[PDB]
Amino acid sequence: HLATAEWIAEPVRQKIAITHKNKINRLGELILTSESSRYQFRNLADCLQKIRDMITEASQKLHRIRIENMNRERLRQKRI
Amino acid sequence: WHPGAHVGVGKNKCLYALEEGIVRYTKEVYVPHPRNTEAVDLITRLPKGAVLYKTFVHVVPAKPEGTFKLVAML
Amino acid sequence: RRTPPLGPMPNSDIDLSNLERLEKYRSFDRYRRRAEQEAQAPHWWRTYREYFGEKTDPKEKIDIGLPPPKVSRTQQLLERKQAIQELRANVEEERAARLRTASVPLDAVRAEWERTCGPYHKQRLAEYYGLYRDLFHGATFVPRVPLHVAYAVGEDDLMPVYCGNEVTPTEAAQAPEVTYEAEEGSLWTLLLTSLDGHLLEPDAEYLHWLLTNIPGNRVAEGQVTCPYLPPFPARGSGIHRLAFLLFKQDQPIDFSEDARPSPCYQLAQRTFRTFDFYKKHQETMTPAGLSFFQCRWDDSVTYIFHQLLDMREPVFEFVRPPPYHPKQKRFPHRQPLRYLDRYRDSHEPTYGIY
Amino acid sequence: PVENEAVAPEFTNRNPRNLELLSVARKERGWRTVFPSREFWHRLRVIRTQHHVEALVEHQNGKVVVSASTREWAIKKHLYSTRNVVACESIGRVLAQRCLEAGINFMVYQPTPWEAASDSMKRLQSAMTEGGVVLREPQRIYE
Amino acid sequence: QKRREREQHIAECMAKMPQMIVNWQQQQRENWEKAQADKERRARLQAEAQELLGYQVDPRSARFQELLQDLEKKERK
Amino acid sequence: SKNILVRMVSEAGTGFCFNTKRNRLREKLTLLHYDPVVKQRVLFVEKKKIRSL
Amino acid sequence: YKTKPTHGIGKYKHLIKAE
Amino acid sequence: RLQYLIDLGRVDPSQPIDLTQLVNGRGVTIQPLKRDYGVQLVEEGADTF
Amino acid sequence: LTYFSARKGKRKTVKAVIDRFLRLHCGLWVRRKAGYKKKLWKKTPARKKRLREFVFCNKTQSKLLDKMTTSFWKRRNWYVDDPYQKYHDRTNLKV
RNA sequence: CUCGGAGCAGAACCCAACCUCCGAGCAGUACAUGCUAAGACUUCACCAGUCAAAGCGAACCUCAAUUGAUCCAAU
Ligand SMILES: [Mg+2]
Ligand SMILES: [Mg+2]
Repeated sequence: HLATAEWIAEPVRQKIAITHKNKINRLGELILTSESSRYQFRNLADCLQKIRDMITEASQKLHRIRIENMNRERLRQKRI
Repeated sequence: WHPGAHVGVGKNKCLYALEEGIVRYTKEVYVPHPRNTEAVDLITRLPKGAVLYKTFVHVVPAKPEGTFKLVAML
Repeated sequence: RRTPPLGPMPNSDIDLSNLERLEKYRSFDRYRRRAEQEAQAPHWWRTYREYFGEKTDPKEKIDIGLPPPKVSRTQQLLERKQAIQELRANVEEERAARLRTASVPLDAVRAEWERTCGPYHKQRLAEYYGLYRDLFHGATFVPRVPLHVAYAVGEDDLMPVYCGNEVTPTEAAQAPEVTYEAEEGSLWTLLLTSLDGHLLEPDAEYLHWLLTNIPGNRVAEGQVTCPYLPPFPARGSGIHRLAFLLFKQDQPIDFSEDARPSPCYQLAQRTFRTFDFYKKHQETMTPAGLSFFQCRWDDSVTYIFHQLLDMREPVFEFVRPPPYHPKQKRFPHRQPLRYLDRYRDSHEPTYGIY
Repeated sequence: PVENEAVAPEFTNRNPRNLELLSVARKERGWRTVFPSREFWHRLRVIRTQHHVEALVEHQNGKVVVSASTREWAIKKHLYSTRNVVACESIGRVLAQRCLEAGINFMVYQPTPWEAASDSMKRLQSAMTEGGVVLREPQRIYE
Repeated sequence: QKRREREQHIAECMAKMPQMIVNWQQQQRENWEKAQADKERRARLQAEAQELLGYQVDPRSARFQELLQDLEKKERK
Repeated sequence: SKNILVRMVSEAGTGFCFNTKRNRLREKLTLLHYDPVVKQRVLFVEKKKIRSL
Repeated sequence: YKTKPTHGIGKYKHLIKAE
Repeated sequence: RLQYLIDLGRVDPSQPIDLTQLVNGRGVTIQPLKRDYGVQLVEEGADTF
Repeated sequence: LTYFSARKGKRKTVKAVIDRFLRLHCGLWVRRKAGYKKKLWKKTPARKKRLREFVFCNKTQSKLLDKMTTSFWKRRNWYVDDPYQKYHDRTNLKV
């Protein structure tokens, strides 16, 4: 669970929450998986490394997506 | 022969398929690029009302690109 | 060996006894014209068309819908002639055209088009996106009656709704405003349906916004049997095309099988088949209006998964088939060392018994 | 065990447009020897007659998506010439806003050398670009 | 020491590269200008008849005249 | 003895070099090329000759 | 192909002038 | 294999283990004239250890 | 080829193949493609890459090599920091 | 005395002749004529010779043969 983690501070907490809503469970718990290797020890290691990188960066096609968004936003201009 | 329907061409005029599926041969019409001056002049000198055909290869895609499947139910 | 030609071979109409008197293709453009015309034309030999082109039945699509009005073609063409006459008689259009400084009212052009020739292009878009092949299994109709819908965002602005427009779930979270300016002295019916929203089986749809027995253009008075609920386009599912259908209810009908309680957010309740729905309910009425749009996943979709629908959210993904590799052989010849990597499962090392 | 929680493993969308909007569908690559390149999803074809000017945005299957015409009364009621640079530019703006209406953000057009050199086609392309459509198809994804 | 010295060498060099790239561009441009200056001369040769061996006979007069004009100008400078 | 194969060098000191054909009549050539280490287009000057062809 | 009825569909030299 | 051998009971975990005890248990082959300077450990077997 | 020695009465390997090839314990042999070192200027990029790339050899060549060579060069070999420990073994082969 | 093209060999492939003909042992343009990589052809084996998806990194090659392995030497 995210908000219950006292060892994390609030800015990093809400930052991870808003940046990685895809992986968070309905009950509020963040989950992450790894099976790239056969060694589950190494899997746990790279998982904790991923979340540490997430902590650090929180403490710190896209063309097409923004194009179609700008198209939608130039179209949507209408008055009641 | 000539390419078409997911069929590339090598520098030595070798024909190869781009995707996975079924090969087949057909006849279709031929329109060159304006830079192919030879065929351009040919189709100009050609008499009106008549049009030339040529052979073409087509590979029929058997499978689709992929499939949508569940990854996690959360 | 040789065999006779089955059908009339090309360029047989021409004669070779006279060649110089015949005029030639002066232009690549003219050759292209003739070429693509004959390409659209059929042939007896095997062709690209009868492999990669729609295999629609030869019979015309059945559509017992609104016929066109009886417009006096004579008077219409006369008024058009007068219009073009006064247009050419105008004086500033000469300089405007010859200086390339003119424009046109887009709103007026849009209104006049959707009035006169809109419905045919709307039919076109319908049978392109596949609304009719999926709903009626081939049968079609013409949305003669125009239709405007808007999702009012906040208080000032609004997202329009027309054939082929993006709609965000945050904007579609609430019920939209609708207009179809038809008094008719009779009733109308409207329904918002999602085709590819259902997941358990194909050829199945959901229904989000239903109104029946609408006396006139006013919408609030039209009762609802299926209450409002926004769609739930899941992450990874891609896109969902949702369509507004509108039918011309000649007289009030009953809804027993269709009567639904308070939403209950039940997919088994919302699911049905528009085909038999129309076959049983709509024998009195016929289609009158049509629109649609597309929707995608969003944070509001996530919220309604976790809270509104009262269910866990699904997570789909597009996954490609594995890349083909042939059967190995004990002794490859003239293949680089990554031949083994092309087949090895684990990139990691492994030691047998040590 | 919840009737709404019931979900199948595979999800079957019967939308031909889903993949092409997701950039995943396959373009008809090939025909490198022939001039009209089938490596598109939404091709524009302009017809410049000696009486009117037509424009067809159509899908690779040879079927029409949307159309603009000088033969349209709704369009020509305001219009002096049916074929001038003004007419071409206006048809460009109309087809551009029609593409914005139909959600078509991307598309393709194969002009010839003289068709590209013609200022009419140039101003048409400029009109469409300022309307908010780009005449470039994104590169396919796979791998 | 080797790594550091080679890295700083390549760094200063690549930092200097843009100026010499512009110099290369203007070099190509002046070479094309000299190509212009000589092809404008080679364009027209004679306007009387189409001789075979006479082609490269009379031009030399005007060319040497221009050459001695330039030489006298330089000597004057 | 019309043409000549000549080597050019990375002026940055990278040591990256390659070879091209040249006409021995024409002057010294200096051309852009993609140096992998410097990983961008950079001018190389051709220094010396190796063999005629 | 020769045996098949589609033979000679591509030929054009008899259409154009020969020289 | 180390787990296998300590379960078999040929090596004495109560005492310091080394290559001498390993080769006395015949856990590994060594051929010094074949310039094998010894033995490395392997990632395999991290589980059930 | 030198099926018996005069001093010991044993087989003898030709060091040529030692210089030229590399053997994998699973029975494979590899070689550097010929012509990769000369005439690079006229060759094309595709040709240069095909020549730089390694290759396997036929079962015929492999077993000729194996017959002329001795067993010591066929033994299993545990090196340090050599990438071919992955490839000495074979994976996912049937029949 | 090698290589390429045409007929002999008419229609997927192969086919000799001190059989009949025409040629080559280069040239021209760039300097991404960069690197990597799925899948396939193969001058009847081998040696060699070939086409190439996608990707990184970038812009926005023609000709028909047009040629030469190992060792060794130079750097
Ligand atoms: Mg062979
Ligand atoms: Mg590519």
